Amino acid sequence: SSRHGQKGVCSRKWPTIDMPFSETGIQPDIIINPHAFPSRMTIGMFVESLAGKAGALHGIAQDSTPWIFNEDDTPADYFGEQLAKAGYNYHGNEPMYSGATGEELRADIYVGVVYYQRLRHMVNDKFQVRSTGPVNSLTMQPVKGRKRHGGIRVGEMERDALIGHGTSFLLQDRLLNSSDYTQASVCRECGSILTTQQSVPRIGSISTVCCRRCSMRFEDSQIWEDGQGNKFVGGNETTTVAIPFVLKYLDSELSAMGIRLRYNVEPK
Amino acid sequence: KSVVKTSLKKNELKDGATIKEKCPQCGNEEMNYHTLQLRSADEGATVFYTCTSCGYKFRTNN
Amino acid sequence: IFVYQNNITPSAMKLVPSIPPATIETFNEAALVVNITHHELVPKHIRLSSDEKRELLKRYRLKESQLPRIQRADPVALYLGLKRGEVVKIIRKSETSGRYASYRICM
Amino acid sequence: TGQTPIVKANLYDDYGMDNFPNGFNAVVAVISYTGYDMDDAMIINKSADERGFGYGT
Amino acid sequence: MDISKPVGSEITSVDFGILTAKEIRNLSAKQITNPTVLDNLGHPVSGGLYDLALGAFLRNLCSTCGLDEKFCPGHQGHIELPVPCYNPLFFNQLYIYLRASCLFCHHFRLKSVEVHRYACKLRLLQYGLIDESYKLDEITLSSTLLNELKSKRSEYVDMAIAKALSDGRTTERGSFTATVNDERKKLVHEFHKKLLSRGKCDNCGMFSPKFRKDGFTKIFETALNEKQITNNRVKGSTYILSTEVKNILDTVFRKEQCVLQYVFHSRPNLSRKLVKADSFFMDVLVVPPTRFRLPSKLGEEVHENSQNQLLSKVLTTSLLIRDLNDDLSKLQKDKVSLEDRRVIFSRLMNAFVTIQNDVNAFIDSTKAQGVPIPGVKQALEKKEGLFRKHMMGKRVNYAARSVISPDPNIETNEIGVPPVFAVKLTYPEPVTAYNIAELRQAVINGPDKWPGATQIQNEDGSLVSLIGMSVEQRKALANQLLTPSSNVSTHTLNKKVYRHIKNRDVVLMNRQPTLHKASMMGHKVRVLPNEKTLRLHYANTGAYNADFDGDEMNMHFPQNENARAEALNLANTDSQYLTPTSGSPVRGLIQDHISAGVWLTSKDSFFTREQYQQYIYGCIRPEDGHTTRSKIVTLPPTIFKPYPLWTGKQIITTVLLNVTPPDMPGINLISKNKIKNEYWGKGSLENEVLFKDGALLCGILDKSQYGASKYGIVHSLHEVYGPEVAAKVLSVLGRLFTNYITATAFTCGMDDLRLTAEGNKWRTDILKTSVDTGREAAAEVTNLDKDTPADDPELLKRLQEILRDNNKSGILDAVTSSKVNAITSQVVSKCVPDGTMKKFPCNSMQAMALSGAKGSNVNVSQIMCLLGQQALEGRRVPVMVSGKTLPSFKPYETDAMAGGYVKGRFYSGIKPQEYYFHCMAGREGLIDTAVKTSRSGYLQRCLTKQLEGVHVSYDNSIRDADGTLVQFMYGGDAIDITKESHMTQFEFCLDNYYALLKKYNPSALIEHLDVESALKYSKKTLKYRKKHSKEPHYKQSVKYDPVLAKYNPAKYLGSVSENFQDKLESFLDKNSKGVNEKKFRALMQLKYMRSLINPGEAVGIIASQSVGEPSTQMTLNTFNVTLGIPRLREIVMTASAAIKTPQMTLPIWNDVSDEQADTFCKSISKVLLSEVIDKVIVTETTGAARSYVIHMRFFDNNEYSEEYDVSKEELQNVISNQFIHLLEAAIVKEIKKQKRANNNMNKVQRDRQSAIISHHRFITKYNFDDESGKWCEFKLELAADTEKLLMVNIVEEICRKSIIRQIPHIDRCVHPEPENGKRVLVTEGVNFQAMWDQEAFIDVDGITSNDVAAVLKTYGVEAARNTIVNEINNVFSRYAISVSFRHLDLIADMMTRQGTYLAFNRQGMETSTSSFMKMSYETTCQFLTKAVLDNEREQLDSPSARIVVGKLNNVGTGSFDVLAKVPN
DNA sequence: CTACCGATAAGCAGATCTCTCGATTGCGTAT
DNA sequence: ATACGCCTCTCTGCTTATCGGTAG
RNA sequence: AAUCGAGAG
Ligand SMILES: [Mg+2]
Ligand SMILES: [Zn+2]
Ligand SMILES: [Zn+2]
Ligand SMILES: [Zn+2]
Ligand SMILES: [Zn+2]
Repeated sequence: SSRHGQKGVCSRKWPTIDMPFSETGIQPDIIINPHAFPSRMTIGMFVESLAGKAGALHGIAQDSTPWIFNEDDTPADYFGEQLAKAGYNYHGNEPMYSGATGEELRADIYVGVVYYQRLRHMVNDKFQVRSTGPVNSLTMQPVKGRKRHGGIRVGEMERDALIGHGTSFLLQDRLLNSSDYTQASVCRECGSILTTQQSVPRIGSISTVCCRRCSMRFEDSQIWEDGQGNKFVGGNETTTVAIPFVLKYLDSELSAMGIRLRYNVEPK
Repeated sequence: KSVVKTSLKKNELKDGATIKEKCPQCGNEEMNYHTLQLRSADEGATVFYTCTSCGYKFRTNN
Repeated sequence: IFVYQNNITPSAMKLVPSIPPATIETFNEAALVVNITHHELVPKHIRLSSDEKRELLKRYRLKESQLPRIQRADPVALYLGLKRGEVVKIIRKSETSGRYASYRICM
Repeated sequence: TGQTPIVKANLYDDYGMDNFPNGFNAVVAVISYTGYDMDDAMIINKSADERGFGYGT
Repeated sequence: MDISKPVGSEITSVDFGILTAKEIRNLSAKQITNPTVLDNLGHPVSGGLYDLALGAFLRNLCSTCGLDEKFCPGHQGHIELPVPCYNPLFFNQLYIYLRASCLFCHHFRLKSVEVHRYACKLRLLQYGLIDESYKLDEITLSSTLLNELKSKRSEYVDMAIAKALSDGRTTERGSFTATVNDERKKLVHEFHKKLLSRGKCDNCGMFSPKFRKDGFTKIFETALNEKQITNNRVKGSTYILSTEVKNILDTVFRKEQCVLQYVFHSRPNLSRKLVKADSFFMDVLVVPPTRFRLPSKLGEEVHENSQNQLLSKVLTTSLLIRDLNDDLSKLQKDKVSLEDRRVIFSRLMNAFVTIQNDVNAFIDSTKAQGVPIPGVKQALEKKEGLFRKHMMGKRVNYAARSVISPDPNIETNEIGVPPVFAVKLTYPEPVTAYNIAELRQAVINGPDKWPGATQIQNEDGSLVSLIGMSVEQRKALANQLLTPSSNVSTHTLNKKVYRHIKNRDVVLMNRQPTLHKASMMGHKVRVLPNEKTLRLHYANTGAYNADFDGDEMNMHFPQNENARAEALNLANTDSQYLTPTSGSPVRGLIQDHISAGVWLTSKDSFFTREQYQQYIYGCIRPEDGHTTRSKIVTLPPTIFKPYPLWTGKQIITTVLLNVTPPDMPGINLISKNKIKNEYWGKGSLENEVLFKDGALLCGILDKSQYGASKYGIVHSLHEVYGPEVAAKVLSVLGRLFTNYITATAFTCGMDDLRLTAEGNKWRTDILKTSVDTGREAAAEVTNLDKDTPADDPELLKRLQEILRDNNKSGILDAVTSSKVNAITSQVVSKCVPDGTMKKFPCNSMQAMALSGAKGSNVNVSQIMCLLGQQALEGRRVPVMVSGKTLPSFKPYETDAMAGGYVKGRFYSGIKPQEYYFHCMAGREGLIDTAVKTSRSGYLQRCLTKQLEGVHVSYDNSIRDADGTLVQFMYGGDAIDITKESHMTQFEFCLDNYYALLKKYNPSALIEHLDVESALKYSKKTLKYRKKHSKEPHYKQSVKYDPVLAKYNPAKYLGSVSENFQDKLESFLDKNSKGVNEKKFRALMQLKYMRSLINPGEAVGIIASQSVGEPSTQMTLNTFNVTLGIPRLREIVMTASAAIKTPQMTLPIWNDVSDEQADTFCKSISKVLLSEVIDKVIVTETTGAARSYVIHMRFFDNNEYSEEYDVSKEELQNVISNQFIHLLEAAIVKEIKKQKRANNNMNKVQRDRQSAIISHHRFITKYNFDDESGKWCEFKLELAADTEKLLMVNIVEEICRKSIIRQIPHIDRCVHPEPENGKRVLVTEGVNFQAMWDQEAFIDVDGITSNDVAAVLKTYGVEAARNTIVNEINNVFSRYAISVSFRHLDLIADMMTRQGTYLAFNRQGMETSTSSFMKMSYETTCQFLTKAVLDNEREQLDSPSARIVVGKLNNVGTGSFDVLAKVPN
């Protein structure tokens, strides 16, 4: 930034030979677009560049306290007389040539020296990229934070904009297929998500997914055991759907409220 | 009851601020204006262009 | 149709649904000096017969209740004597498309 | 590497700001030449950058 | 998600129920007993909260399933509450039911036949039979009579339901729509209101004790009084235990199951199961698994989880009660019962209260009595909850964020991807025979060299990483990258390689706040070699609302072919050229390219052969595909001798000729541009753009041609050659204007900001006229003589009064501001552009202000001519209490500069005072933007929550997600706004006829259509409409309807709008111009058929965005009637009946004169008694009657009668009747609080005084100026008992209260100037039935009013919808923001879909089939209890429910399914 | 006459875009 | 030293008290 | 993990 609120990120580091060069052989170290001024209206930067060029020529310094110049003693006239008395142009313009082709530019370029400050918002503290990595505890979703290797949030407004496109596979890919896609097991009979469990496999027999709500106690080949060895028979009518893990966590939080959700499986 | 002027008529108020913008409706030279910075401390300005003949309104940033 | 001048007692309102299969409707002489259909904001309301109502429902594959609903007590249904279940035809003079027709149901 | 401003207020010296320079004097061209600086961006000479222009730790 | 792991089963729907304590223990894996989370040795105890039963904890196998921590799902557990507790969710309903039940007969305190009527009506409403529910009340004719009545009711219900099931109007599973739900909810609400309003039972007639409510967990009762006991006798406070109330409610429900099975259901109970009262009581508590209760391990800050803390608290109370009830057991045998058994009983009761409150705080932290630990409800309630933070939006994988930096060397559809992202982001690519050429090379390249691959997924799901491998290993792996499988289990799968993001991939950019769908587009990837910022083209700035001053944009990389094809075709940036908000274009070059274009396309631009060929090749580059001819083609030079000289318009022409495809003509455009003709010389025509067969012949290419301008060249190229060609045109024009701006650069400097000597002379001469504008404005505002000196004492006195009074200050600050702004405009017009020493096109400041590249004539005038008056809000700069605007200015300064008129300019700097005022203004601007950022939206969220399902169906009717219809036609014409721009542009269509014909191709679009019947019917309808339509809308008859009603416009050519056809006929009539009119009409009709909105278009989302996103551009509220976001809150978010500023629009008959209209205004407007009294003189005289003589002075009759149309007799009647009674009421209220000119009567006045004395409590004297009507005096005599009264403040308050005359709800009728030539009166209140009296003045046919509730009351639903649309359109018009009327129409139809004035809030969405949408919206608890009480099964139709379950949406590409065609 | 209602007046519950850093997180009794 | 027990400035609606109108 | 402060758009 300059001392006139003319901030702007460094876009590209232009090669010196590609930079425009003046008749005196100097190539500016800063290029500022002329379109920054008409709306911002920082004429102080213009008059400062004028005075800085004049001061760097004469080897002097010029005070720029406000209100020393008035409607008669115009700073443009003052520093322009100073610029002319060193051979340069009264308006601060310099014939410059294009360093890309070589020909002279159409008009005289406006050059000068202005005081430039380097702000502290460097770009090495801003970029972040994540493909896979650490995930949250109960939701199995990306963590927060640039420094912890976390994903970024697709929020409510992003979801609303992704629906409005009619982009539905895209919306599912962002919200589900790449956030907390889980292929859980459901009870095709009792219609509950997390009431089921893996049967503890036995020597010879193969493990299978079995229900714990549609299973009746063996004391009250369709049997299976637990880790505690308390075997019992139960319905093997259990399936595999694709759901978010946050659905399972919400179903737990709903069990904590005494509220059950019955998910109906389309093929029975 | 007072002695000062209290009431301002609609007719007697000439909002002023005349500029020579081109009217998108009719083409009358006069088209009043007002600028109100929006959406940031750095975003561009918008001007409430308003004709004086047909009453057309135009709030165009650029 | 019965019209009354100023007020209605509860002892009269208690007989409106008391006499089937007929119907009695009540209006106030006041707040009637102006027809609510002549106001330019109110579209032309045309009561629909059942014959075209079933046709509309089969054309759009609709139940009765999935239509936009018109209140049984709003002045248009009061004006038209519209009963429950019989849909109505509305000719909305749209600013963009000119004229088009939409169908509410009284329910 | 900081520098004192060529153009400065009188109070710059009174408050002894030269003990803590804030910016560098640079030759700035008000030119539409690049196409890579339109809204607010700006172009920095690559050679100046290789010569320590605006360097910090 | 892996696309090689198909899923068979789906969640087709879900239902809400109660988890009974029996099934919990049935489904439990272990009971929790002791609050021993972790003992010594740092391990969990057996049977504790962190048991090995509830999952695998740390390095311990789960004791239930025997798996590791990472593969144990987490089994459910429970604890046993020894005493049932009130569930803090069902407590409201349980208390309401309890408070209306009879303890003796175990039936309700309501009439049992009434209970049967409600049960029958609810059984009906469980199906789609809402009409018969109201026809049931028609069933009217003790035990035998009531049995006959109830049997008739039941049989009518059953026969009607059987008929409905038979004839298809319902089914076995019922019909639950929004109207059905509304009727059912209303019935049940009044049913509970009926049950509660009971004094005595009706089955046994025995009074039951009332109850008192103190909060939660606690219910008491009160004893019966004597009268209740006597009736209870002749029939033949206290704590109540939880088991006792459970028994009460069990008996009540056992005896009323018949009605309760319909009260607690909305669908036919196909399971027939009973309704058990143990639902409301938590006999057994369920603990979440250890997986969901794990503790945070922050270094050694391994703190207990909050859920385990609350559960252990409940467990401690449980163990306390368990150990206490053993002590009571032995103490009971000792039989104390008065000294120690009662002590233990008190302890047990307090412990029961404690454990119930512990469950209460575990479930809800809100109700905790005595920072707070969050509960389960607080885990779901608000934005920080679970819906709005982990289902409505989630952190995602394969994304990246970075700062954007500009790049004009990418192709406007691409994004410059830094190589640092290009090595991380990957895409799963299954190998094939067409892949092992380059996937093999990527695997050889490895994880670092780009393009390369990081991971390889094997056939059996093994995931192999390339990160650590060596080159030999990578070579061997890529050698085995496609090998036949000896394992036949996965003989249907191929290996997937996680290749790096190459150039053919597509990406999804995003910039928060994502306020519209265009702010999330799809970009192709161009992988750049150097930097670490994403590179963006300039055309993507009006869409993202983005600058390049540190903005950062999110980048999402889709991982499946379906999302790839979505972002390439549906969300891609080429399709987003026009915003759906109004159809105006949103892409274009911005500033540097605009000024470069103005320079290149001027008459002074000439280029040699080398310059011409270099420009053309540099911007075209046929190796990438910009050219459509495989070889660059040029034009002959404009000048042949002396040497060849192409021009700039030939550069434009050659570019167009190379991008525009062959086998098609060029654009014939006739437009304008911002730069006038007077700025180019004399006789110039450079303002008129002109194209002709693809060649620019006139005019400069401006912002009007590339940018945000309709009907410019890029817009027309879009309309004629599709969107991709306009994409290429913007890209190539960006390259051309870039390579040209390096050759001949553009600058700006101090010479551009100067004037001439005579220009400065003109400026100073005009500004020397501004030495007296302020003083004259003051001299006329103070109604003084002109030429009065600025130091006049009278002027200073009046100016001080103006300073004291805010309204007079506003008058002064308006008049003076007007005069000084006139002076400013004179200066600006005189000195620009005739004063600048450098002129356009040389003057770059003026050039970019004229071209619209950046800046405005206001800014140019500020830099070069004048800064002008600074206005803070609507007035000038603040004035201090001393009359000083600043220390520098003397008190009451009649100087323009003192009041803020800055005559300086930014070229020559401003004085210190003007600098201070300018700082005031700038600070005001920053404060306004602070307010806007603080209070910005939530209007869009409230709209989009309810409109997110509305979409266009294959029947072309727009309708909610469940199926309910909103509109039969999107806007009444079903045309798309992103395609509606040039439909009415008949001149453009005619001129480009041949190209448009080649793009529409009726040859391949005429076999599948019908092109006879629609045209025939349209002709008949137009003939009938021509015959009529001189008649009023209420008099016309629909013999013929609109054409769009009958024929599907996408299938029947000629079935078009009723206004489009009329306008096309008027065009073809008023200009005949060689292509026959028949072919042009056929082309226009095929264009209309192709301009139709696709089925599946999210009209609801689009309308919500179109009403919300433009509303951020109006939330600045500078300058009575509510405007902007407050008005939209009233209309859309509240639907308040009480509008803040109600108003009425009352048309006047064209014969009633303006003076008579003002007389009508005076006769209608309210006038209070205060507004006619000058002063009131109260003369107290305590010498024992405290007399209170009052002498109220009136304005002169000739004044107040002429000002208010009030007569002396009317005033006297008001005084004698209303005011004195009001006064004495106030006096007696004050006393009650306090105990803690001539009278030469004419005997008519004497009778009047006697009447007043008799009718009034204190009056003793009274006399009115009957002859002159100037005063009124009366003595209000009192007694010495009473202490002092003000008797002046009392009179002032009563005088303000009392009203002389008033139409109800009207306080004023003001006659404004006509708007659009129509005479209208506007009154400040809405009371329709009162203006109908004055037919002779007001056209009551045209009386429309601001309020929507009033209009809905007195004019019906459709008038309410029309006034809704007009109101929500009036807000945007006053901010000059265009919103397509289709959007507002859809909003209005959604709002009034129930026949009422709904709103977009939580109260406005009570009636809705899907409960997930409301639960995710807000008040999750209230919407979840309401859902589980009604057992409301939702079918997963709204988008939000789809997200929550995780199913593919319905809108857009979810509108249909895809089936294969296996040919064997 | 008598419930029976009811127009006030009064109490109560919920919202008010994304991102990056650092600093700090409590105290009285009794063996 | 160390383990038990604990603390002054918004704004929509929905829902209820309270001391009196209101048909039969 | 909550707050506090600082900032970026
Ligand atoms: Mg920015
Ligand atoms: Zn089961
Ligand atoms: Zn005009
Ligand atoms: Zn387990
Ligand atoms: Zn009873």
